[PDB]
Amino acid sequence: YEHSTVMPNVVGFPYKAHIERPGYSPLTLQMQVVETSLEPTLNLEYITC
Amino acid sequence: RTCRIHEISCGAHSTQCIPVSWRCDGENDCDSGEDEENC
Amino acid sequence: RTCRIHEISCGAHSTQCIPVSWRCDGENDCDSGEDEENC
Amino acid sequence: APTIIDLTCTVATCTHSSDFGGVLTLTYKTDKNGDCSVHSHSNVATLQE
Ligand SMILES: [Ca+2]
Ligand SMILES: [Ca+2]
Repeated sequence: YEHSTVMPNVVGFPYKAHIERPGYSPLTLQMQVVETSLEPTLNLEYITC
Repeated sequence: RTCRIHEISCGAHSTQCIPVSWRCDGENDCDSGEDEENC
Repeated sequence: RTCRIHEISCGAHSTQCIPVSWRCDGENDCDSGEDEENC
Repeated sequence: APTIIDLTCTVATCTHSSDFGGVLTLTYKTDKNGDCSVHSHSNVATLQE
C-alpha cells in the first residue's frame, strides 16, 4: 500500500499520520525527527596564517 | 439438562441446548468448551 | 472460558475476554487483576 | 428448522476484487439454536459459505 504525507521540519514535534485503507482498520503512524544536519560542499581557495 | 432427544445440554448451572451435530465438531459451540472435551 | 484464540480469559466466575497483548503490560485490565500476576 | 424473523443485512466491507472481498453481517432473532442454509438470489454476488 502506497501512502504520502508531509511532515514539518522541526526537531521534536510529534507528527502522526493516519492511513485509511479499505478492508482494514485505520492505522496511525507516529514519526518525528530527532536531529538534522545541513552540509555545504566546500572548495578550498587558500590557507592563511 | 433434560432437553430434546435431537439435541443435548451443555451446561449444569446454565441451560443451553445444542444439536448433537455440534458435539465434537472442532469448534466450541458453548460458553464452556465441553463440546470438544474427551472426544 | 475458551474464548477467541487471540484473547485470553481473566476470571472464573465472570466472562470478560482480553487481547493477549494486554497480558503483563504493567497496568490492570480485569477486575480480578491477574493480567499482572506471575510475570 | 429454527424460525427466523426480522432479518437485517448490513455490509461491513466491500471491495470488488477477484476473491471474496466483501463482508456482510445478519441480525436476527431465533427461537432455538440450529443450522440454517444461506443463499443469494442474484448472480451479482456469490456467497462463500
Ligand atoms: Ca462443538
Ligand atoms: Ca494488563
